[PDB]
Amino acid sequence: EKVEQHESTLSVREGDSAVINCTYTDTASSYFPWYKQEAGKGLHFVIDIRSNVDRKQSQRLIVLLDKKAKRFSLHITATQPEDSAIYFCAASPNYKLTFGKGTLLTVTPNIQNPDPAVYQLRDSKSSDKSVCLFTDFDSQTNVSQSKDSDVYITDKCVLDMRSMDFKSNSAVAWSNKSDFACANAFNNSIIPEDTFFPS
Amino acid sequence: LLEQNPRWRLVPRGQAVNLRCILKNSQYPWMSWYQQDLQKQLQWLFTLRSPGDKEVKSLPGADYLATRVTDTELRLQVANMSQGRTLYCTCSAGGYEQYFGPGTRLTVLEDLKNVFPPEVAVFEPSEAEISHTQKATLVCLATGFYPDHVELSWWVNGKEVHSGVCTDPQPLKEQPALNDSRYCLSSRLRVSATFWQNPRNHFRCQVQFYGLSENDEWTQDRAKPVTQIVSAEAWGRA
Repeated sequence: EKVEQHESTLSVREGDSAVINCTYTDTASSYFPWYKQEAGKGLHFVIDIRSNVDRKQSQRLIVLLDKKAKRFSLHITATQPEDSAIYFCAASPNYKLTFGKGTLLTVTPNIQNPDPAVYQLRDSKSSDKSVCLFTDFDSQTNVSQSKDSDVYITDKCVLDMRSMDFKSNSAVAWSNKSDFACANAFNNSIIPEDTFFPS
Repeated sequence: LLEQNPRWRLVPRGQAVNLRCILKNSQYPWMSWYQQDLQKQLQWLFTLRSPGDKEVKSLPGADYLATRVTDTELRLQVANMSQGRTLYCTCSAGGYEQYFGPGTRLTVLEDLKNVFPPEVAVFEPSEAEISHTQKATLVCLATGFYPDHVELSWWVNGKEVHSGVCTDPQPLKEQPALNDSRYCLSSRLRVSATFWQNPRNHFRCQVQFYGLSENDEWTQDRAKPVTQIVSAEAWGRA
């Protein structure tokens, strides 16, 4: 038995729909569960389907099974960023689970009022050292990790100020060098044109 | 439901390691081991029902001996680890649904010589950002640590906060070329500018590092890079 999981990485905008597609080889297989793994955490059960049934729905989740074609799929309506995780499909007849390689699902949040900006931040004791912070940018902006191995750049990351109901993207950069300041930091990344660069 | 100890472990080449999994509810007597490799692929190892059952099995690259000692305890010995991995204990009733425990993470090092704890620094909100957005972002930088076993958290006036926080999901390598490169991780806490501007408000990022124990030998002049917390702080300014 091998279980194939077709999509490896899956990036989708908040609110839109997603699918993951799996196939299995061993016709004895009759139980097909799905598990998710939020980064740096354990595996949590999501939903399952058995051999009697073709379609099962639970809240925003739907699973399909076609036994004849030996394929099955997870459908997520109205993705939220909380859905971001690695999803795994599995199959079971030896009553063990055979697992697919996983699909990384990223749900990028919809930034209501973009305000792209690159700010400089000082050490609380002291000063320089300092760090450059790219923030408030739109989800469709992509941050690239620089072509100079002596300057460090984080990937984008989403935070949620739960009240007042506000989400924001952020990336951090820093070096130890002469020739590095915030004006030049995210050169190498597209970056909007209206990015605020203060003094 | 299911406890596994330890939750983490350092393993130099040569050392074996023992893992325990205690079942906390007798309705799910069927207990199993699954490995999850560094590429995230899960693979079943064993399922042991009765006390006294033991089995052996070899995968690339780790060798496993598993033993169901009691009706509620399952043990696993892991030896000859080339590549690191994570080990999940599962339990089940009639084998159908499988509940996965919290897992034990194993990292493998050639040398103990290259373990280091993190240095931690907090960077205070830009004034520009406070004027422009009426919001304040603290950044926390944990640098120079190895292996990548840190848990970063933010503490505001002595209580832990989750709102406003985002930590990098992946640490980045300081010298990406090297095989045993020390790591670095950033995190951000974002608050209202009014809250940052109260100087009675105290901020700390805390980095739990996981490193050597009493049982690990240590030969070098610098301090033994033991399991420890490293913190950094900042105060509100008006």
